[PDB]
Amino acid sequence: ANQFNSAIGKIQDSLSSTASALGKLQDVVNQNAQALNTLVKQLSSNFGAISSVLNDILSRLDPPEAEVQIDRLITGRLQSLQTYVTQQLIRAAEIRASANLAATKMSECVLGQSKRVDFCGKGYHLMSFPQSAPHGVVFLHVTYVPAQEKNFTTAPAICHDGKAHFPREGVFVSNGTHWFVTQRNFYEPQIITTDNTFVSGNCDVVIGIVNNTVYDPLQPELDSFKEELDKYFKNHTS
Amino acid sequence: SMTKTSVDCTMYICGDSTECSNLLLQYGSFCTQLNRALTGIAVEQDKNTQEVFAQVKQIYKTPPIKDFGGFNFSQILPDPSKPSKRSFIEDLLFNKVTDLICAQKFNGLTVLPPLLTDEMIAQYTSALLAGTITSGWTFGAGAALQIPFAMQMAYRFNGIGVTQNVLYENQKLIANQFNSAIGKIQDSLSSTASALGKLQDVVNQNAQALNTLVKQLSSNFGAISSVLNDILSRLDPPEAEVQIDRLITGRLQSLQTYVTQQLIRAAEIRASANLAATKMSECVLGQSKRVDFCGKGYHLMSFPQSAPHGVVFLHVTYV
Amino acid sequence: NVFQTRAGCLIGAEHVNNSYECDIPIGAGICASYQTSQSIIAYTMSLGVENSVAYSNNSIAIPTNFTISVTTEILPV
Repeated sequence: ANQFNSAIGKIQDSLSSTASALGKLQDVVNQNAQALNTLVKQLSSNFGAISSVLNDILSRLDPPEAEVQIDRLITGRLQSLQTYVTQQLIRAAEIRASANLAATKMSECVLGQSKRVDFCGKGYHLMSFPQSAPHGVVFLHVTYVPAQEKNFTTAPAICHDGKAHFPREGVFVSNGTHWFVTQRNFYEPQIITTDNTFVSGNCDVVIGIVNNTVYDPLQPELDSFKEELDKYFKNHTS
Repeated sequence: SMTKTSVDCTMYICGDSTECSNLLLQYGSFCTQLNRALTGIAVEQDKNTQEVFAQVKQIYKTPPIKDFGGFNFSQILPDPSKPSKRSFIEDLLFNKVTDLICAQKFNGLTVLPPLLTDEMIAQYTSALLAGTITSGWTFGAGAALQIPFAMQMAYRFNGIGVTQNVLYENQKLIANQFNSAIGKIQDSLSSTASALGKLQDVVNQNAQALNTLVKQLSSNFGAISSVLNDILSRLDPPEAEVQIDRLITGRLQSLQTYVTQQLIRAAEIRASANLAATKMSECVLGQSKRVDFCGKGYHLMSFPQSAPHGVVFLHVTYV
Repeated sequence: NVFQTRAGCLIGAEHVNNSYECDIPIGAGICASYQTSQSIIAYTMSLGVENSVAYSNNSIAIPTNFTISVTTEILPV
């Protein structure tokens, strides 16, 4: 509760203090702004003609000489407009590619649970929060990252009765005395039992196997009740 | 990544001409749109290396005492004895990929050097190799956690549905199968040099584009002569402005054609860079269960390798 | 303040042998940053903090603590 609530509070401090984190969206507006500004500025160029005003060309030069000068601006402004359309078609492939990438993150990170590595962001993905943004979308990704670790002594297998024992879930750890079974993502010390391990192969086929005593949870329960069976039939013979 | 190129409108169209420079000002800002387009390409080509080659911010190294369980990584690991850091596999990767640059710089075509040099690319690769061998999948999703390499393949088998008991019994068999498979890489790259043609086509398309861009200057484009000194020193000033205008209109369309062609190729190189960057996290850093993504079979671990203007992926799968 | 490199002659910047995290890139591995009486310095880019993880047969690291991190990603639509 203190980890999540404090992390959301840092988002308001990051967006207010740093205004360049949204620059990904500002580049889209600035790109279209420079495209519209340049497209208009091409109207004031003469394009190798006498003047850039077609009203002055018709009102001055003769009709035979006007059609040549007016055609210079029509051809020039046509190529200038094709350049704008060509840039818009190229920028369209960029904005649609990011839209398809964002559409995939909406389904996998937000709607469901995505097991992909670093697709929903660094760390093990947990839950994603979509947010509204101008001409875009903002993703809030909650992830699970480990903090502190401690060096442990492990073993590939535990040798007890002569048959190799392998962990069902987790790995073996030791503090230098007792061997425990813990998960890889979190440390949860547990006594080695027949329910947490399975018997496969023998002790001779494992490289680095160590000897230990595997605690059978059924052993003391049956033996204590077996003593009740021995003492009961003891009265049968007495 | 692709070769960074920069072309100036003044020196390409008409050089050493004052009268032609004033004729260029009549067509407006076209230089600005053509220069910022080629400049934007060189910036995006450097961003592809930061999203692919650069992954973890920490540098990982290999331990001096190496017991891998029978595997020999000397092929994928770099050689410290060389003056530049590279591995035995990267030796064939760089040598099989092919002055032309100096001749193109004489006509006004500037080739910008990349921001990320070749020595730093191999260090990013060596950092990802040393981490995967030691930390396994831990350093990508968080802090680096030391794990025995024999325990790493045990989890990679349990992820694809194989009980880890197969690893301990077949450890001697897997050691021979893996070392023989890595040995086939050096034999395949040395004997067959066409497997890298995917990267050679990128250089060939750039060489054909830069050379054709220069060869358009020798054409007269319907004018008297392609040489500026021929028209200016012969025809009258009013007659010369008409012939030079034919040279400007033709050389401008050839320049806009090259810029438009490079912007299209810039979208193709970013599509392959995003596909490669996706394989960096899922196949290399972590373990992806996707089918026919990290390669045929059940994916186990991926070893990245440095290559000129690209990257080589070595995938280990269970078949 | 005269320094030459593969990116060409660079004037107005001081050369530093140390490697830090810069801001304004240059090229060919050489970068630029504003650092300390402060001026512009040029030096080879740093590749990050070197972290050497120990490796052994019986050694393993199991995390005893965890944290919840929240990241923000802005994708244009």
